[PDB]
Amino acid sequence: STIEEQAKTFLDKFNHEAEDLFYQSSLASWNYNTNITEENVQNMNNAGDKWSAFLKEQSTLAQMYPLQEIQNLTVKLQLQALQQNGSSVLSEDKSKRLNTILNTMSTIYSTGKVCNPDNPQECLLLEPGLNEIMANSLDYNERLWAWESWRSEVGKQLRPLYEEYVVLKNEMARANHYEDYGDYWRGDYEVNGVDGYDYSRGQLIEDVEHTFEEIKPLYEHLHAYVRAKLMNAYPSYISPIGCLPAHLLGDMWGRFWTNLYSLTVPFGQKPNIDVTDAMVDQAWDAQRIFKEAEKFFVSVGLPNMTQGFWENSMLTDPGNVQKAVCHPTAWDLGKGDFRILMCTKVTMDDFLTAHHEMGHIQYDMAYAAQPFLLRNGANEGFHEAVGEIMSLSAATPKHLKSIGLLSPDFQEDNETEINFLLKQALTIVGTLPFTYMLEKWRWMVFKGEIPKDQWMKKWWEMKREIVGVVEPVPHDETYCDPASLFHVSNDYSFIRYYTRTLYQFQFQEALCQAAKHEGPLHKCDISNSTEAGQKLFNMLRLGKSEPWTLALENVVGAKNMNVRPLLNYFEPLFTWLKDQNKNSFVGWSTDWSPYAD
Amino acid sequence: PNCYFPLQSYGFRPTYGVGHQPYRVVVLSFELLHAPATVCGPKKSTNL
Ligand SMILES: *[C@@H]1O[C@H](CO)[C@@H](O)[C@H](O)[C@H]1NC(C)=O
Ligand SMILES: *[C@@H]1O[C@H](CO)[C@@H](O)[C@H](O)[C@H]1NC(C)=O
Ligand SMILES: *[C@@H]1O[C@H](CO)[C@@H](O)[C@H](O)[C@H]1NC(C)=O
Ligand SMILES: *[C@@H]1O[C@H](CO)[C@@H](O)[C@H](O)[C@H]1NC(C)=O
Ligand SMILES: [Cl-]
Ligand SMILES: [Zn+2]
Repeated sequence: STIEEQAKTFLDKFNHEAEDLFYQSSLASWNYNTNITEENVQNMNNAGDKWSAFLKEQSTLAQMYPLQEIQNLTVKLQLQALQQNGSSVLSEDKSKRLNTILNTMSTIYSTGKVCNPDNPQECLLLEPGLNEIMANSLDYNERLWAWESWRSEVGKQLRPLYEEYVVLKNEMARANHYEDYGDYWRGDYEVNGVDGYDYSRGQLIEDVEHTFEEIKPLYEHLHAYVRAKLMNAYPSYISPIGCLPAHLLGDMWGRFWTNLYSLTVPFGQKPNIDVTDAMVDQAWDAQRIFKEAEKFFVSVGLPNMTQGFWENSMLTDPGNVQKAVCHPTAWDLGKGDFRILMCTKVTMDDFLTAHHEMGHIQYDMAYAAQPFLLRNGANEGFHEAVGEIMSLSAATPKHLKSIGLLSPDFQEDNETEINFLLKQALTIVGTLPFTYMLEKWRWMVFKGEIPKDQWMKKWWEMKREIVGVVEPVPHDETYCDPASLFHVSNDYSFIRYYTRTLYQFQFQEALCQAAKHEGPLHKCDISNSTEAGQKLFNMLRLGKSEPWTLALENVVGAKNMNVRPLLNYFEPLFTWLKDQNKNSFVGWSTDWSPYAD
Repeated sequence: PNCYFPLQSYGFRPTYGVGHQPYRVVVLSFELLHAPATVCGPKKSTNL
């Protein structure tokens, strides 16, 4: 009689059919990615349009249920997540235009090539060379040439395509009752109908602005220190009060400052923690690394992995006969099947990456009992954060000493810990302003606050204002340099990394408080603490059937993002950095540019 | 649209989890009622 029970029955049938269909599709993906052939690609296409056709058919079948007449929250969220029609509500001609634009611009990003001005037949792709050209070579001219050539080759092509893409996304947003595509992407963090746990769409912007305001002292101190180090490095390129150049930041767009650790190491004579020598000395392999991760996870009370994972998953490079793409990825095929695929090498970085991947597996198996629509994290930002917190815990020298990878005679001191905190800051503190800047610029172009003819000017002005980076070569509006990034150029959100950075350290603080550990947080370990494991599981189990604020309170007791854990973590580095910065200017001047003399 | 075929399939493959593994089950049922008993276990003795 009522409509909620009809929706319940429809969801009951949808879960059963979609389980088998998604299992088939994901198994096809696993067999294609492990064994690169052409018939595997064909099976991928077959499963892909089969799954997409099932999705569109189910949406067009269940759209007729009005959301206003359901009281059970779980089925409400199920029907809300299913009822999102995506690009289908738009006209078919514009939908095909949008997908053609996506395909063309993705191909432009993936196959973009730049040739040196001395050999027309010698050209380099972005992946397997341009990154290295500027992430290993210290020459200013080569980095400048690579940056300029890449941007001039990609942005000029991608400018009108990105304009049409943005326009189509605005029509898409207004079609389904959102003001802008930025609002559509912000819609991930929305929950309604739960008292004491609601969240608005502008609340996210307000909170991220407040958090960035609270964090900016650390960024500016690190910026001053890095500028001083680069002054000691490159004496004739940057003003001691101006912004850093774009092509002197380590990676393609200045996303991470991990590369500059070698140039900006405070104490280059202290040894660095590397268990690769202990890796090769004890004849460790991939199976022993994953057993070590298994025992680390069982130490807190989490269950060990299933037999199928240790029987069928590929834990090593499949030789040279068969090629495979082995980026670290955790696969949830469904029906109780879990898999990992990554070319394992005997390195410490592969140890931490394996810990991260099995943390992903643990998170994914945590909500295996939840329905098909709800087998995902409370939002997008919990998966990778939970993966990274495990690597952070395992990177502690105390755990390595306990598991016998470092000799107990190793002497921990202030210098080594300062170096560790500085490299962690270069990896983490550097990316927060850039992610905030990029996502805010995307919001503000989507909302229409900026006319077309000054996108790049405003982009660079606000960058030299907040992120302290000034271009070495002046650029016109013919460029689409934002589309030079994988995330911008393939339709992904980017505030996810800032949210993850907040979440992972908030979780680390909460678990360390639950672990009864004394001292600095970087030394904190959570092993041999079943209380930490049960606290982790208490949020692991829900999935996303409940508001993300409730899931966050389940582990930390707070209903919103806060920046106290990050500053508490980096306080020793805070005081060391402010002690160093007494004789150096703090801040940056927006007027100075390398091209202006 | 609301009327479905009430039979499903037990998709079985040798790379499945133990909880989902295809266990084999047979149930044995007895009856303790007053009636001429035809079946019960054997027993043997020693030597003369
Ligand atoms: C990859 O597929 C080819 C084609 O059937 C097959 O010969 C080869 O054994 C496969 N590689 C495996 C199973 O590792
Ligand atoms: C919502 O539906 C689920 C699935 O049948 C049921 O277990 C649960 O009790 C329902 N909740 C309410 C409040 O009706
Ligand atoms: C799995 O964990 C249980 C509980 O700690 C342990 O008894 C068992 O030996 C483990 N199995 C393997 C294969 O490590
Ligand atoms: C954890 O407990 C085991 C069992 O006593 C012990 O061997 C190991 O050293 C402990 N590790 C830590 C880090 O406390
Ligand atoms: Cl950039
Ligand atoms: Zn991961």
